[PDB]
Amino acid sequence: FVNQHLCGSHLVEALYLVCGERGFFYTPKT
Amino acid sequence: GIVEQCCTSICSLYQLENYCN
Repeated sequence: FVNQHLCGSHLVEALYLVCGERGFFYTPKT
Repeated sequence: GIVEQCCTSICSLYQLENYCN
């Protein structure tokens, strides 16, 4: 848990840096 | 999958790790 302004840009660059684009979710289907 | 997004619950990075690890 952090105290920053993390609203998408970083949760995206971070989840992707940790997963390596292996079966995760958040692929905005509109 | 799991929840959390933007800083709605516990805005964590360790929680983003849960996605693959």
